[PDB]
Amino acid sequence: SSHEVIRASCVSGFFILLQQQNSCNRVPKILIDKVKDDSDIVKKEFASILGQLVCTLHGMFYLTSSLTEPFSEHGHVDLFCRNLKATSQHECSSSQLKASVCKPFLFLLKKKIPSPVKLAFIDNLHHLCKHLDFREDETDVKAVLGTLLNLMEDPDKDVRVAFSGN
Amino acid sequence: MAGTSAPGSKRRSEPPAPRPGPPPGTGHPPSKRARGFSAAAAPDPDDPFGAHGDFTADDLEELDTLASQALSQCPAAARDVSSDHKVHRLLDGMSKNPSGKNRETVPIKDNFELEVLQAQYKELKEKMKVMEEEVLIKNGEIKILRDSLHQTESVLEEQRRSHFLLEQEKTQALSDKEKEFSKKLQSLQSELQFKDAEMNELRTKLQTSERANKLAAPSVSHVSPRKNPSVVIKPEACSPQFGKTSFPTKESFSANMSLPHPCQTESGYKPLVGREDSKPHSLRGDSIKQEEAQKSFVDSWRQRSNTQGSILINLLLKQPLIPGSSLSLCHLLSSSSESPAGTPLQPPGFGSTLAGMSGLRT
Amino acid sequence: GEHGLELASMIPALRELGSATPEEYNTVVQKPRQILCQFIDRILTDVNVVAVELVKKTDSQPTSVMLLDFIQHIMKSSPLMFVNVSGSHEAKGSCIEFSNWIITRLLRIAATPSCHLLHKKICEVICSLLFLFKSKSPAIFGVLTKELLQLFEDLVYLHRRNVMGHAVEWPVVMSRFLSQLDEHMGYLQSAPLQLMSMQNLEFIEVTLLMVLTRIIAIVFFRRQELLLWQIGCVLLEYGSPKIKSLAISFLTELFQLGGLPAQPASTFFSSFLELLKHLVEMDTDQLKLYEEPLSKLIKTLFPFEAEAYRNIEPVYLNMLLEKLCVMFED
Repeated sequence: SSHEVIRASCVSGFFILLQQQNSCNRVPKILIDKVKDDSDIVKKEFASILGQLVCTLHGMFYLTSSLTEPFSEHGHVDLFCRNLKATSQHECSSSQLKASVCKPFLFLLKKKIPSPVKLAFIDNLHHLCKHLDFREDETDVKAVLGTLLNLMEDPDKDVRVAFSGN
Repeated sequence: MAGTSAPGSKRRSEPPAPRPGPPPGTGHPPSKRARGFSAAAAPDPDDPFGAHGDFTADDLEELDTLASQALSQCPAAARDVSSDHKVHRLLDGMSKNPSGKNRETVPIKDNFELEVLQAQYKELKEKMKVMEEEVLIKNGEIKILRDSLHQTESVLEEQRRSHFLLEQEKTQALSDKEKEFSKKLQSLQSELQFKDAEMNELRTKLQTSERANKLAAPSVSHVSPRKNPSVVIKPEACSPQFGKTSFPTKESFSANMSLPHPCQTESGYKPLVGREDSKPHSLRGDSIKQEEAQKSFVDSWRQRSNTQGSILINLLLKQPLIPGSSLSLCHLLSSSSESPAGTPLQPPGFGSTLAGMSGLRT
Repeated sequence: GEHGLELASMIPALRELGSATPEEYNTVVQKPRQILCQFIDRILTDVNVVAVELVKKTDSQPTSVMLLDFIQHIMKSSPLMFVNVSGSHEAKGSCIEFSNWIITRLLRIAATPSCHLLHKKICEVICSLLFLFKSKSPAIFGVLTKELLQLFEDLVYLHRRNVMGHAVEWPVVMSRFLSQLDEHMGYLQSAPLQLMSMQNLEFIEVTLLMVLTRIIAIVFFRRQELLLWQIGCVLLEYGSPKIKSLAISFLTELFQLGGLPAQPASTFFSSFLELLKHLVEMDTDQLKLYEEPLSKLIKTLFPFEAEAYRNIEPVYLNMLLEKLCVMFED
């Protein structure tokens, strides 16, 4: 954590020093950061991967090009799926879903919040579950709990919850 | 005891060396066609028993390839095409004797490869009359290694499609895929024989390619492209070759649909979808290797196959509607575009298929 | 207009083909052909149906016929124009039938090279064969050829290239050297045709006692051919040519008289000899009886040992084969 968080922020600094150049260069480093698995903070490095895989949807030209490949690298990291590979990263991944949900007050709640019901589900499609609405439901219920649900996080959840289920 | 029958294997190779000293005789092989007629003396005499015997040359040993080696000696020089006919009586007689060795008890497997060596060496009509003989005598209810020899029968017809107008390809257009539905099947070499059967599907042209294929075979081949990595293993260069043959075989409809576009295609985009991702299962995996210098050529092969897949990347997008996907193959298409923009920069190659794929993946 | 400028600018190129003494004028017409390479990158590609498919492509074939006409000796613009000719219909995602016609254009010369066994003359038609040698680079640049040889393309004309290796002058052999090695670089294991042409190349290379540029290009082809030397071929054709190399092993003083690349290719052949040793053997004393002549050839290089050491390293590689064959079992 004195090195990887100093390197993931450096990867964020590589993401800061990015039009797409280091975003192409650290894409090789992020896909090979998955090779640095099998550690106690490897689930945190997978969290450092999956948040970068959540941030792989941000640039969405060469990083979303790396995203499903990183999800395949997460699948390469998935020798056998685990509950910490299922659950403890998920609210941390939903924390990244709670990151952009702070500035999610645009007039596209039928579109962008349904895209938030899709881009989160695309990461769940990167997780590739069949009950990916309902299997993520109790975690999202824990995540909408972790959301303040003052004015903007609530209806963005509940209408997407009305999208994913009844 | 001084030595076992490995000394006879040391003698059969020495008999093949006697066949090789016969192959070290000279040019054009009318005398060896007469030795093929002297083989036809034996080859007519095998089924002349028709009782508990075999073709004694094939029943002599297994590794002794004098049936090929004398035919290799018969490949001395072309004088003229009756050498490519004299062993035809040696061909179909032992083939009917191998057909009289039906169900392949313990010695009838090795016959068809000797026949394939007879098919590959020299047949003017010595394959075509053999194809006229095999039209009257063929049984295809095959097994594991027998799938390879059935592809050796498929190896014959494209080799028999050579002469001037191919002279029996329309007759081979009768010999169609009606028995070829036995894929999703035996192992990697048989899948390479299925890729050879796909090389036979990269053959039997517009006389029958607009009839037999219909884009439901390539989807069954897209199931085979799934099967080749999954229904067996140890196909590291083999499925790579099977893709490289499919790189020829998918491009075998290049001038066909770009003549009048008949093509019988029902599912014209299903096979191109999963195979291009299955390309990225090796080529983006080779772009995960991402080396510049080739290993020796196995890196250079799949990359040229990726350069062949670069044409295949330009292929479906130039006619059909790209990015009309449903699954995460479109998400893998960006990873294929990640494999593209890597390999496009890494090409230093033909700029036509480069810039087209630069607009196809993007 | 597009057909009419093709009836004007290619006619202006026919006015440029009216004078072939270029001096940067037909090269400016090659710069206009480079502009026509931009124009073939601009238009006259992926056009209407069979009439229009036969309209401008035959006119481009008529441009290719005039490109076939201006062979001697301007190979610089001709190889350049062949590149745009490769770039003509390739991006159209079509007209591979026109390439199959261009294959039949190449297959027309196959009968002509077969006719060269009966009667041949005309160094300008050998320059048209050298224009066809520029088409050999274009056949190397065809690149759907392994997709085309599934329909029995230039895999066939590899034998015509072997027939171009039959009628093989020091221009024509080096023409035969590259594209066959390029077709060897495409794939291997044709149906026993060129293994006959291999000893017809290899032993006749010892017969060719001059024309070092042909010899260097053959060693460049042997750089691919010793790379093509492998254990996935005809199970008996290899050992005979290996014995033919062992026959050639009695005379490698000309292989040293040829300065370096032939001796390097002979070292590559010695590397291929160890690669034949790296394969299975199935001929116990016959390998060793070939090896005793090879050890004599090793002693022959040890006899004239004043310059060579990679051959001695190939002999050390042969010693590495000999140490493998020294006492490995007991």
